[PDB]
Amino acid sequence: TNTPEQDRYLQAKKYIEFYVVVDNIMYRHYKRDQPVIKRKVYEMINTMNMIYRRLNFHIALIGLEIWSNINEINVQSDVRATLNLFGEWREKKLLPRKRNDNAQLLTGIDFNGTPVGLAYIGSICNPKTSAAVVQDYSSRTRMVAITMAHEMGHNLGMNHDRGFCTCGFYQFSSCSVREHQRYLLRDRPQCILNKPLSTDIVSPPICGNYFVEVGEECDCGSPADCQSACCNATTCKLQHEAQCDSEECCEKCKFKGARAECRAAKDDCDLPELCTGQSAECPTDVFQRNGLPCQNNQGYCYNGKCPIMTNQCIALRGPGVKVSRDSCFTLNQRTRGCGLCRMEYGRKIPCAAKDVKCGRLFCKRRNSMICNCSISPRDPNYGMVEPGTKCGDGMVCSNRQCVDVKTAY
Ligand SMILES: *[C@@H]1O[C@H](CO)[C@@H](O)[C@H](O)[C@H]1NC(C)=O
Ligand SMILES: [Ca+2]
Ligand SMILES: [Ca+2]
Ligand SMILES: [Ca+2]
Ligand SMILES: [Zn+2]
Repeated sequence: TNTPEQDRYLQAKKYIEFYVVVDNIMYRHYKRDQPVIKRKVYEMINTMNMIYRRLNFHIALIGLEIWSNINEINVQSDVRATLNLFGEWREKKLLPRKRNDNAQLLTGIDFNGTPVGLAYIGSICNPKTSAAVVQDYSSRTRMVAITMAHEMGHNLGMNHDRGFCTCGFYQFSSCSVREHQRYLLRDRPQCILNKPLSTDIVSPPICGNYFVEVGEECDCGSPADCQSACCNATTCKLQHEAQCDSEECCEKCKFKGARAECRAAKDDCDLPELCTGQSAECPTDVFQRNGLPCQNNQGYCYNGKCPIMTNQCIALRGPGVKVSRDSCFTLNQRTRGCGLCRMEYGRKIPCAAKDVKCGRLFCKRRNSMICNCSISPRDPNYGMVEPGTKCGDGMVCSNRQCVDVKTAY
């Protein structure tokens, strides 16, 4: 079932730029002693990376903050509300000052009940929900590290089905790995593709974690494991004349020649990246130009996707469904029922007749000539046709208007 390109995507090293926060209670538990706590955090991330090796993820600690003064959220024995408060704090307070793919709260409070942490599921790189929360419940750093690794498994799309698999043979059950993978394949989140700059990492270099840090030139693991002719495993220095070791654009300790491909296209709105002969790094993932016809002329590319009404229906509604006929979209001429184009001022605002395909999305099943739509008292964008969907020949949605593509891109 998995396309060869999917299997191969499954094997690209992936990275998380991780930020950890220590709350006031763990801080006091550790006698206010800030180097002791930083050390224990570094043991912890190291433990994670040892566990996440077989998964192809490397966790790079890019920030560590201790609330040695007061908590900036109300941390509560109720695990849910602390996870809720911490997710909002991440989105509103942490991201504006500090890029990161993920953050965990590590806290000394005693959570009510059995719960030692909690996480949102398959949400990595999400501003809102790429966050977990972990209780520092033991003096044994390995154990808290394991829970930390488990709450991150949740962010990476592993399910609770927990209390084990259906059936089989520190680590993850096979069912937890298929879940995680499916999630990666289904969402392919963007952020875990970039290799963080070695400068950006705040933990001590570890020579042997397979990630090249400041003061190292290569890192192929333990001397017992390493079999590179390029790298000296003990010292993490390149060998005689080598320019590189295990980067995607290295071959036989040298830069590959220009134009060798290094990240395949994942579909027709992706542009392949190609090695430079100039360095050992694969150029950043970028995509085809905005407006390229895509998915058999059914759409036009927008920032690396091919938005199509039928697929947005299926995403909202599950497979088995498809876009409604054009007549359904008339409803968008008014603001009663599903009908919508824009929120302006907290007021509801109709589509002009010419724009009706860039308002609320209308889907259908069988029997149903009923025009179904998706709504949210919560979030007035949910169910709205995605920007950049095709609305006529050579026309796309931009700001909830149907516009000439030559004016959009
Ligand atoms: C690693 O580097 C040192 C330089 O101190 C060298 O003499 C040592 O034997 C090297 N080890 C290997 C296995 O190349
Ligand atoms: Ca990233
Ligand atoms: Ca290293
Ligand atoms: Ca690309
Ligand atoms: Zn668990």
